[PDB]
Amino acid sequence: STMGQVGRQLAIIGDDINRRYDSEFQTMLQHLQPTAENAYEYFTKIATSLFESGINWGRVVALLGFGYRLALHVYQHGLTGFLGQVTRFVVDFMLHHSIARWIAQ
Amino acid sequence: PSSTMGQVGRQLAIIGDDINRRYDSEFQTMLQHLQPTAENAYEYFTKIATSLFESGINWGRVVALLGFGYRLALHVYQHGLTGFLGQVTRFVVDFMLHHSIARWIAQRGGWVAALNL
Repeated sequence: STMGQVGRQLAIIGDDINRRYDSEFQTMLQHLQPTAENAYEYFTKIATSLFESGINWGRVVALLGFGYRLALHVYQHGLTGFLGQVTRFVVDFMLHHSIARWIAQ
Repeated sequence: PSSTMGQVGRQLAIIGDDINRRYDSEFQTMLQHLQPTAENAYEYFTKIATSLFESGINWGRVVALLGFGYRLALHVYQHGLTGFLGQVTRFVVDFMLHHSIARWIAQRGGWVAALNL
């Protein structure tokens, strides 16, 4: 349609902005190393400094893009950690279960 | 510590200023080809947003829509403001030109006398 070309352009635009700065968010997160606790403190402290020097559309989208990469990094970080936390518990609890079973006899 | 946090805010400023200007030429062309207006504005954005997300949704497609909607809002804004400013100045100019003629007519002795002669 007359507006359909805009929808196709926004798709191309959106797909180019989607995965362009992936490498440059990668480096900022790997040089902070955050966690579910200290993720909130980090973003609020950066957003103040980023906007203390100026505010516009891109500085806002760059900040929200960082927070989305930060959120993905922090919560993927704990999902695999809880896998390592549950499987560790069953293995440790089991191992002590087999020992407690043979000592009582 | 605040060491990394000064640099990431300095990096986000460059990153943020790059996405302002990189796609900036690309939006102004789409607004040139819609030519939207106060009444048909929201309808355009709502119907484009549906079509844009009918084919897929992700982070980039969302910020691209909001970036377009903010530029769309400014474009209708900037145009309507100067349009109203242009109409205000036309009214005062018409009033003052009307007022000076009504004065000149009175200086010649009324409308029947000025126009009749």
